[PDB]
Amino acid sequence: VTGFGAYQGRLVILAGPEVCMSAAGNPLRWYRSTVTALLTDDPINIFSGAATSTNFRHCVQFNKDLLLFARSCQAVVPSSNAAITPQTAQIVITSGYTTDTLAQPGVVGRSVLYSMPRTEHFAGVLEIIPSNTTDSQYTSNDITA
Amino acid sequence: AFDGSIKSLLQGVSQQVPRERLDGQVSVQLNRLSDVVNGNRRRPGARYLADVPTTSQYDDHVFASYVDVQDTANHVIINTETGQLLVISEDFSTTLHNSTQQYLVASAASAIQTATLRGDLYIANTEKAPTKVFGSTTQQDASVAVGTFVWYQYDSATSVWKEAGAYGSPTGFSNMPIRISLDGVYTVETPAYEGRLAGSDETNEDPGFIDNGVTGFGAYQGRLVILAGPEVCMSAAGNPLRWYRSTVTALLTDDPINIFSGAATSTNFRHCVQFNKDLLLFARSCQAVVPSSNAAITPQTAQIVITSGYTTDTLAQPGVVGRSVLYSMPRTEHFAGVLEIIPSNTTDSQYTSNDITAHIPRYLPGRIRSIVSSTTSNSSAFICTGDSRSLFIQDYLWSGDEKVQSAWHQWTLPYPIVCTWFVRDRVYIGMRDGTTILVVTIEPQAGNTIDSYVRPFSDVYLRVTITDRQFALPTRLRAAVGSGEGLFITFADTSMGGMWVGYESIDPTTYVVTTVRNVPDGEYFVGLRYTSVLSPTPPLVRDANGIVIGTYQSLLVRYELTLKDSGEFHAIITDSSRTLTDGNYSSLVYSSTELLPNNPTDASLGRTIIPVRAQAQDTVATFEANADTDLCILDIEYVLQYRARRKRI
Amino acid sequence: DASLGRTIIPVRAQAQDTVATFEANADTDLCILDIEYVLQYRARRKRI
Repeated sequence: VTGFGAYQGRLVILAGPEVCMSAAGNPLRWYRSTVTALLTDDPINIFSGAATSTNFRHCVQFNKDLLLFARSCQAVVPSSNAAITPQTAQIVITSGYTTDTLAQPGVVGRSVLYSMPRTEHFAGVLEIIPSNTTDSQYTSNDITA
Repeated sequence: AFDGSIKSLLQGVSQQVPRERLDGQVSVQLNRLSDVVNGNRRRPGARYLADVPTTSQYDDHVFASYVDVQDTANHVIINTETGQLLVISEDFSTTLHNSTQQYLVASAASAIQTATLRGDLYIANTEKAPTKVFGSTTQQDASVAVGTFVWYQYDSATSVWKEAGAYGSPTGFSNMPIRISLDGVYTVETPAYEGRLAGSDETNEDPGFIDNGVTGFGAYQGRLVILAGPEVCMSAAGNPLRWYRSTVTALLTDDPINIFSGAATSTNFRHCVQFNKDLLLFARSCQAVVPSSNAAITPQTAQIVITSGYTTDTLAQPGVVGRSVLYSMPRTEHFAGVLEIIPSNTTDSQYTSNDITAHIPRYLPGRIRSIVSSTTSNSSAFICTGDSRSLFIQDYLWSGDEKVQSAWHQWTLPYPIVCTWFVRDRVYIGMRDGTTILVVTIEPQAGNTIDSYVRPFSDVYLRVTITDRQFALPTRLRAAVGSGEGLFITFADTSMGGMWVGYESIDPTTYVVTTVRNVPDGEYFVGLRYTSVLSPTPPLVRDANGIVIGTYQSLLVRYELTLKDSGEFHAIITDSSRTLTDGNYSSLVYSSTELLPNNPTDASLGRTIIPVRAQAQDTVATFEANADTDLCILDIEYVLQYRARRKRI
Repeated sequence: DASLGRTIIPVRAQAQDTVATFEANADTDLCILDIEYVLQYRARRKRI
């Protein structure tokens, strides 16, 4: 377990390149309850991959989505017009900034801050803001150059 | 007479006529930096780290990358001639794996590709083709019966009726990509891929990559991706070993998928990148994307769509710089270019491409062979096949939704360059000294001190101790000094740190060096020299509306230079047919408290003046410096003599 | 403390080759509303 959080009434446990979610409103259920069919409310797990490697470390909800942070890439879990189900969950990469993973990101109402390394002995900061004229879309800026 | 000032010096080189150059562009830059905040100063020196335990005779038979295990990051090095695989620690202190692999033999280091899906790193060689293999089986023309579509086999061991594909079906593959573990022990093993278990040739066809071979590799949505020219193949969801459809009684969402493509002439996809939530495909004369949706990709919704028609090249893998992606294009038979693609922000997947090298159509020799990204310092690096001893840089900056800086310039190094890669806020460079490989790094955004020592202005420098005005020349510099390279020595400690010292002789048999008189025993650096040429652009006269006038009726009198810190440098001014000015200049005077014995010879602020006396635009100016002192230019001013004799209208 | 006032400081040196600092470590505040200077610069040729 390399992370922890909640989303859509489901506990979330990060396991590196995988994301695990419990049953809807039941934090004690992690295995699928019945095999006679496929139930919407049963737990769900979803996989991810990249060119070198990925290891998600933190999660934040913010603009109706769920954000995932790693060293060399960033991903999001898209929302939809229907509650997440085992047949629609997915992870998609969105950017390629290099960052650090010692400090949990913070939220200041209209933006989210996460740190990056400048050199061996100095640090930086980045900021991410959402678009206002469409669905989930993000852009990041450097505010300590 | 009138005066003036050049606006800035932060837009790199250009090759247009002076009438059209944008503000800030210069004519020549070499071994300089386009740094903001600090100005246009010289680059730092390259530091020596270690030598990789391998050998090579050619400049392009080496591949390098990195992989992460737990909290550690490790380097991956592959030699493509003898087929060797190496894994090293982040500090080059220990070797974690070393073995030979006959599968990794290829002509050049551009055929290797990698991907990671669950817990292993896969390596693919695009120069080799897989083939089907048939194993011994008990099936008979183990009776087989057909229901109804579905085929069944009878297992006489337990009397069950298990499914089976058909008679004569394959049971595996050969020449497939190898796999490496990442659990912490680095095991290498060829995985066992599955043959057909259900379905016949008319309902479970070949994956498609059997015939066209493998021309690419990548991962997407937890599925391995194998490009087979005009086709794209994907494995099962979370199962890299499954390529055929598992069952025929129905159609399962999680089973593999293949999708076809076509065009007016031909298509052959070669590379893939994820970027803005989609998957991008690159080819010579067209580009395509695999659209995302509100539901996970399924066999009943996958498609490929063309989006643009730019002509590009396919030797170098595209790079990502956070907000954009770079891929190369050919300019002409002997020069290259670059293109950039950025996503839209007010809708779903939409892309637009721009050309960002139209103003330098003859600055990049040959074909681009590599692309590197350093988002931690806002720069990028390119390697060209036309010259193996130079590295081309770019510097960019962003503000809101606007791009402000596109500086270009060139560097040079004493040895041929082999490969480059980026790991955790540094860029590494490998060079071929004889048949051995070295490793050096350049960090422009670092201070002036490294662990109580002052960094020198030299390349591939090492630390050494001097006793009785003698020491032994390190091995890795004997070849360079023997071919004209200039040996350079500097102080390493105390107040006099960074100052030049000289030598008197080198013994041909033992390579012992004797220094100049009166140097005390202590620590010292040793390295090589380089030059830092620069050349401004001639001034111009511009009226109220911005039009240019007096190109043949103006005369230049003088230059004024303001320097934040510098020593003596060298300036040459020449005309169409003769030299005008020449000689050394400096900003440190005999009455400045900065000039003391046992202290560096630099001035914190000063000025210099240079006479020209010639036609403004028929001139060339250069400033050189190849010593231990910096050269930082803050501003430039001139005196212009122009006299209009009629009103304007 | 004074509700409003002013202070004057002489420098007499090159403009950019200077460093200025203001310290206060006592029970009184230090609120700076504005800063003004006197500059001596004299051009001797027109500009163009």
